[PDB]
Amino acid sequence: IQKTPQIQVYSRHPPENGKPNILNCYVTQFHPPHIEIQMLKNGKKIPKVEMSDMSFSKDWSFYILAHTEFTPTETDTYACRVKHDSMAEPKTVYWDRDM
Amino acid sequence: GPHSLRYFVTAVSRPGLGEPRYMEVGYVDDTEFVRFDSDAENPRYEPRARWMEQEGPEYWERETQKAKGNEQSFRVDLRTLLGYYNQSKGGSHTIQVISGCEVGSDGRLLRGYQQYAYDGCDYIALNEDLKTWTAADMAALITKHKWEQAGEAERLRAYLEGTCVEWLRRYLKNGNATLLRTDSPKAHVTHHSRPEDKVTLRCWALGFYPADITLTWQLNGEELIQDMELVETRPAGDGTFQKWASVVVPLGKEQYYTCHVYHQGLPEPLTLRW
Amino acid sequence: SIINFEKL
Repeated sequence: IQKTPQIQVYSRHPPENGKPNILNCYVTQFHPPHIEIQMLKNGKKIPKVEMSDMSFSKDWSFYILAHTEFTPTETDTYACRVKHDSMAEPKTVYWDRDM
Repeated sequence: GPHSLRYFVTAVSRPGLGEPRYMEVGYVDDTEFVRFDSDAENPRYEPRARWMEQEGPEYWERETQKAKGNEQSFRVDLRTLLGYYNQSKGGSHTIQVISGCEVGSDGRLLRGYQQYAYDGCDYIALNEDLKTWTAADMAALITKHKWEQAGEAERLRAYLEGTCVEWLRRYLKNGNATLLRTDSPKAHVTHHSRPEDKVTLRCWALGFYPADITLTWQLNGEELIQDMELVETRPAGDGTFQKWASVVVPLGKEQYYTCHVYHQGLPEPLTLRW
Repeated sequence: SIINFEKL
């Protein structure tokens, strides 16, 4: 079976510019388990990215969380890019702090 | 309240690209606490919780060797399955297993599980009785016979009611301060504009534990379920969870809607208005 | 502690 990932980008706390926070990219409901996930700070790749909270749902779909510590700025734009066999080209999801 | 020890196992082949990747991830309730990744630099069982550092060298070495044993065992299973299914050696394949036990407040096993899947589909699973197996297809029937002939359900019944339950007790003991805590959620409503003089009210619940929570929007009494959008509760990177539920309402009339947060960490449920 | 698995 093959399922397309749902990608959700969000922070641990409500963003306060200049204040420390955790940016998470929760990729879910995908299959096969082969996947590449990158978190980008203004188009450039972030190094300090942790992989955690892996699990399967009732229907066996994979769930995985990518997260990093970050300090939001009014001008910096953050995003999460996912490459997976179920997609033609990599999908990029942007962090929308005004959500 | 009840508690559980679950392990998510994955074996995924990579024909041509190398050896299969094997992973074992463990959870006590909603907390990840152990992991084994064969693609790691130095494949050892690692603690994913601060409290597991209380466990010494014998534990880590014992678990590491066991993980390596399972790894080698799944490499044999992957090939075996190609045959049961008449599959070519080229494709990549995945075997998943959920294994664990839930015990109630009194300490009696509420539920024990051992279920398998191949390529995202149910393959075989131990039944409620912890004595019989349910095979999902023609191929699974072969494993079922091999397992009946081996008295595998007995072996599992022993693990589930014995070992699983004892270790869960040791874990809850070693990490009670973390595992038995309760973080009440902090909620807030965000406003959002949109076409046709409509607005998006989004109720946010943040920093709570355990993961179970209930968020509902109400039109002064009625819970608007059908006309409410919401995400699956999700981990926030530091051991807590978050969630949100939104509802689109006519502009100027937002003050007739209330959000209600239900969670075990609260004396009374929360009620919020924009 | 996770169980040691049997072959399919």
